[PDB]
Amino acid sequence: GGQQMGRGSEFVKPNYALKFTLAGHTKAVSSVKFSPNGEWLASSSADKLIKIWGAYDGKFEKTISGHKLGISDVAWSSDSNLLVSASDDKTLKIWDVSSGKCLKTLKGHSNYVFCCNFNPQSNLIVSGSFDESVRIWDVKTGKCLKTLPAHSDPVSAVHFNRDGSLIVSSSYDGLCRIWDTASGQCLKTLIDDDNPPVSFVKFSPNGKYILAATLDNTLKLWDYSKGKCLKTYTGHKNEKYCIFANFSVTGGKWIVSGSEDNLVYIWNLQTKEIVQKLQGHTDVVISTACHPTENIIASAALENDKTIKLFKSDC
Repeated sequence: GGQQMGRGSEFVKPNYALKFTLAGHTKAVSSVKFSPNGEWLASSSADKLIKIWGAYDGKFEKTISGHKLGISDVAWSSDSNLLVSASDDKTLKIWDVSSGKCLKTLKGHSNYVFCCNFNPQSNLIVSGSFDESVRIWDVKTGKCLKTLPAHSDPVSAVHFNRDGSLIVSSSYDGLCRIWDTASGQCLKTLIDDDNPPVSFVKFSPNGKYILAATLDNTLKLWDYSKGKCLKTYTGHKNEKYCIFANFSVTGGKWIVSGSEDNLVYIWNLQTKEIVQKLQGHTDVVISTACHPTENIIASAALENDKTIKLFKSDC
């Protein structure tokens, strides 16, 4: 399963190993994200809370509370100063991480908010809801700028591209769609062979590819421009949950994903071979994230487990 890097690194394989277990959520963990400055990890959970943890030492930092119901997702602003969280209470909240205070409550979704992201500039927030819409929000004012009639089933993920000009969304309706941020126009619908639920979607770091999870135990890498599936990653278990997937780019080039058999799966991006399965969790691994500058994976698991874990690799 080795990958070619430079001279003397012809067969690179990651060696992720567990360094810290982060306990404190009292229900299912739903989402973990590293802040872009690499200092912190935020976690959101069904217990209504967000927790901030040190990214390198896993030291508990603070609890941020105020949502009336479970939280499905959380995301950092580009300057690591703010958080947005998506909740079952039908709102998003924008948070000052330093103070722990709720800056804004974004109201307009008429059903659970399931997924969120800031644009790279961080003047906008994108959200996906059980209400089947994608909304675009002004961070400074709290206004809903746009409501996109995006899908015909709950919206599972939303993500901006590298320059903020495009939004990708995914849904149980079997579609992955790409929206023009400025116009709200649907630019592309990507769908393959079959029509399995699309459980996760995100742009690659350069914004030229889209990684999509489908609930038939498959991850795919798509060329966005050409509308074509380029790689298929299989082996893991994913038939039920909206699991987060990642591009790992700090060392070797990997795809990293949680999985319903309690493992983190890591694949060689080029050859599609499985290169690592990470043990330690005792329930579905619902979330994974990849540190922005170090080879660090954060994982998180569902209600039977309740833990976040940090693993580190030499590549």
